[PDB]
Amino acid sequence: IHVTIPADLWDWIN
Amino acid sequence: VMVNLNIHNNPKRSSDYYNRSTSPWNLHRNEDPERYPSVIWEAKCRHLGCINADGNVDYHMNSVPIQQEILVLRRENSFRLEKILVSVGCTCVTPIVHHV
Amino acid sequence: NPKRSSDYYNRSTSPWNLHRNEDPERYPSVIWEAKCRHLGCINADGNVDYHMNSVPIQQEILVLRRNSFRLEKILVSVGCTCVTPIVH
Amino acid sequence: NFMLTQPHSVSESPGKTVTISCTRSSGSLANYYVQWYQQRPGSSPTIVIFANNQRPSGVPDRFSGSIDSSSNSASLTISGLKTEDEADYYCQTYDPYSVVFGGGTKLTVLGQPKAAPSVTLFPPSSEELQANKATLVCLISDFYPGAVTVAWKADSSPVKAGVETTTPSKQSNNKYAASSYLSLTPEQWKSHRSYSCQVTHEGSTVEKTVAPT
Amino acid sequence: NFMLTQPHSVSESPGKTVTISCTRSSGSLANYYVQWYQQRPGSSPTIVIFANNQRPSGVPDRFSGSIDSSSNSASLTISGLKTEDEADYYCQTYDPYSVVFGGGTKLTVLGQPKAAPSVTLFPPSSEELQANKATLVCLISDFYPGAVTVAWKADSSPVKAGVETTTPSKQSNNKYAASSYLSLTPEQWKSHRSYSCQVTHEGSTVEKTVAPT
Amino acid sequence: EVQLLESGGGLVQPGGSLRLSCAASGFTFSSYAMSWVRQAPGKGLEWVSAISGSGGSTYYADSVKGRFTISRDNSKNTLYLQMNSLRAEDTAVYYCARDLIHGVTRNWGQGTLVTVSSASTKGPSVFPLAPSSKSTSGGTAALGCLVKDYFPQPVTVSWNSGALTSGVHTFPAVLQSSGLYSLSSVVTVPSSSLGTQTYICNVNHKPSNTKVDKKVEPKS
Amino acid sequence: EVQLLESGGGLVQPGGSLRLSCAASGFTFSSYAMSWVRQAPGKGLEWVSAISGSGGSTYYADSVKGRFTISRDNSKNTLYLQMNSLRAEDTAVYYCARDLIHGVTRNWGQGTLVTVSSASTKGPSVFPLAPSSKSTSGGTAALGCLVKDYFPQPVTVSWNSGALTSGVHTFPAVLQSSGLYSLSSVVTVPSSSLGTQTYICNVNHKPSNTKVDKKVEPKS
Ligand SMILES: CN(C)C(=O)CC1(CC(=O)NCCc2ccc(NC(=O)[C@H](Cc3ccccc3F)NC(=O)c3ccnn3C)cc2)CCCC1
Repeated sequence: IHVTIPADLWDWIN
Repeated sequence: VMVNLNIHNNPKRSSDYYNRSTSPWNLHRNEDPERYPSVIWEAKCRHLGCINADGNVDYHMNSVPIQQEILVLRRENSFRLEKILVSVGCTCVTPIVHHV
Repeated sequence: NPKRSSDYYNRSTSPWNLHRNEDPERYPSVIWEAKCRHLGCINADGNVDYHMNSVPIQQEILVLRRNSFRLEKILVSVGCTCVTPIVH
Repeated sequence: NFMLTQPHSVSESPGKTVTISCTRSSGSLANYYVQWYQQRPGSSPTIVIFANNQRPSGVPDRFSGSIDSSSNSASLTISGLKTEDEADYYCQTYDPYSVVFGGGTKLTVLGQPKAAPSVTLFPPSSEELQANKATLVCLISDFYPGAVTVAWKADSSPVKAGVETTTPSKQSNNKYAASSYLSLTPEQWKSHRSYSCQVTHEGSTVEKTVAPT
Repeated sequence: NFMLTQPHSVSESPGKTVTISCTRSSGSLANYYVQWYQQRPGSSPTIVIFANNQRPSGVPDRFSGSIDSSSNSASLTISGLKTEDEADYYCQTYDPYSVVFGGGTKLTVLGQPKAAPSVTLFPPSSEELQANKATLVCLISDFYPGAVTVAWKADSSPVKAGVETTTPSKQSNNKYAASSYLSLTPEQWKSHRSYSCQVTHEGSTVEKTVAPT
Repeated sequence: EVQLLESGGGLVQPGGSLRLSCAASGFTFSSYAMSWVRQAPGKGLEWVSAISGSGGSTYYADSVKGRFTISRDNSKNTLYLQMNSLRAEDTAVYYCARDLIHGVTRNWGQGTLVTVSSASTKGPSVFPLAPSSKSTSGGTAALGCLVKDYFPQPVTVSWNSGALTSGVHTFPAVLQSSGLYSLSSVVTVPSSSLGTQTYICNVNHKPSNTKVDKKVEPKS
Repeated sequence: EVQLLESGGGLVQPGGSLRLSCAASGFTFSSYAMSWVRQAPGKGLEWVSAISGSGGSTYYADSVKGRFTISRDNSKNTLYLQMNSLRAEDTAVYYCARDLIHGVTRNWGQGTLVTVSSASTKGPSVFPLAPSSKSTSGGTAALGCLVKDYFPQPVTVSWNSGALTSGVHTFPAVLQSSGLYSLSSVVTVPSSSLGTQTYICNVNHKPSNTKVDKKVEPKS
């Protein structure tokens, strides 16, 4: 499984 | 399950219907750092009535917000998908429903 | 369905109908889109008035699309408003 | 704020046209929608007219609304007046903050026939007597007009102590009902030969009598 | 569909009030907004009036719009008329599908001073003669009003074949210019003693002459 | 069909609090402005409060400002009216109303009675009003129930758990000088059914959580 | 400030295709109905097509139905006019217009010229119009440049690379029976500068990529 997510979303996660 | 994700590359500036509508609205910032997205612009009707043909607030009709149910992300490492209600804009309603 | 939660679509001076935009390769599969009934707005006497226009209010919303997925930004019409060429 | 002035009552004959006016004290009446409600005895109000002249389905064509800018008043017109139109009528309007009702108008349909009361008198029950109490119950119904005199007698003697009588109330058929209670001790009840409830209406009397045992 | 009828031309004296009408053939005029545009020579149209009577900032107070529902027509009124108001004016309106412009009105402001034309005639260049071609060029500038007659002569004989003349048009100084071309073979050019361009403006004729070599 | 059902009414001591509810159905609740209107016994209609469809705007009569709070739960289709610092003048039937726009009420509920009094709750004493030869009218006979000394209003009366409706006459209550109420309910029945049919009056007094089912039989 | 910039105009053969663009800025493009209006040289304004703000509704003049397509790209703020099956009668300056509502145009672009003809692009031949005794009176000399047989419009003429503006007169073009254009540009100069000052006309015909700098001198 692979899920393409934007840059602003990952920064918020980490 | 193994998600194995990949990272890829204001409403006033996109639309001005808020100023041109017979049921005009203003946009207010709803800030929340523990929610994704942090900033949500909410529509707030300027008047109770609607702007009539002469430019006056007419109370034979009402400006009402159009609310849309949207899924938002929240911190609760762990996250939760919450259903929130947001006002996108305003419309003009009257008590007399016509057929045409 | 938005007809069961709200009836502003039928009571607005810029009324609208709701159309199902189906896509099995997108999450959610069904999206209800607002389509303005008239070009003009319904005036004080109940007639379609062309001194104003019914226009859709569009909202940018994130949607899921097709093991691999992508988060896409889509534009949807939530409802209609009435605009005039004279701003007071 | 503002007030809405309505006549306290209006009287007309059946088949005639009746108008109930509603005058706004301050603010332009034509700027805000006028509603009219009908209220029957012991019932929730119902809408007769909304948005100045809109008549909902179920409301007869006989009812109509209008507004007058020069007089700053709204009117409810009833053409072909029927006996079933007897009720209270309230106008209502608003401003950007408040909602205001008029004081209400009692509509009287004239020339309705004079109806004699139906009278039923009950003595105290055995259960109540056993509880050292005694109530005589005089029930009066289907009389028209609403004026009624209720007198009680202990044998042939008038009695005023212990009597509680309702003011007459309008029934669904436009006639009136009332009730009168005579409270006695079991000893007063048992010591007299009889008690009577005398009901006078339009000069005619109906007397009911009950006796112990 | 529908049409909009405007006068082809209007002439008025300065300081006066001028009205340009626009009549709608079918459909109620009052049901759809009327726009008025000004177009100067070689320029994009600009809005003078939108939504029947709305005057944008930058447009002088002298310009005004109105509608007449009885005559199914719109009007553009210009008070205190100035020479700077000379231009083409178009009314425009619509229906639920179409958008229609009127045919346009040429607005002329009267009383402007008369101006005689400067006439210059050039013979064919050596370069063009070498290429077996020959063009005579008659240039006419700085004349007012815009009406001018151009005639050509081969010696004293009128010549109509091979002549191309522009319709006159306004210059930046608000005066008119025009040009006339006479196409000949090098043989016709060399066989005559001379060629002349005769320019008639307001009853006076100027004649220019050129000769081979 | 539009339905507005009010709950929460009853007796409250002066200075007390009470919350009213109005459950709505038959319409898209969140797209309607809602109102509360009251009526004191034998008096006119008096607007209390209003709330927009979203709940974002609230409006109040001067007589209730500061003391009352209108609110709504759009997920539950419920309108509320929280009343604090109650006084005798607040005694009324409170109606829930649906508005097409602010100030244009289209539908009314049935109402809920609110009594603001320092007097105590009293459940009724229910007595049979037995049919006898002195209560008969040939083919018909009158029998009833006396609902004595209760407080506050209202009481509701049915016959044979609602299976008997024809010939029923429940009379308006008398307000006694004691501040207590009494009412009677009579039913006219065929005289031939008297020793064959059981007749029971069902008296409900929700303010004292009392329900009385009284059997009424001929006296012998 | 509202800006509407048209592109894509040029010469096309009958039956041909062309796409026009209009780049908009200074306003929220997606909330405005947009229009295309055309003007043939020396004629009136003629509405072509309109499109709602969202692009969901399109409108067409009868003269262009089935041949032209109006579209818009709201992410790029661009309006398009796809013109198929072109004919000679479609020759005009095409203007992009912003509408406040359908049929109420508030702003116009600068236009883009579309030429539909079976004639092909032709660069002009530039000839000097030498100052002489016949172009001299009252101390001034007339000298010029003949810009012969070009197609299509437009041509641009300057003198001494723009350093000479006083006394310059560039005349409107003639449209010959051949279908070709010709124009002349003249300058009136002090007669005493003849033989001292170099005079050069700079001719540019962008449709055929022709740039000619022609020295104009007295003939000797
Ligand atoms: C799908 N099922 C069974 C549902 O019951 C979902 C709902 C109903 C439905 O079917 N409704 C169709 C119409 C519809 C479709 C999709 C959206 N989008 C979002 O909710 C997304 C979240 C999200 C959802 C899915 C995929 C990716 C994704 F990221 N977030 C924003 O839009 C957002 C965050 C901030 N600002 N915004 C504007 C909204 C509306 C939908 C929200 C309420 C329940």
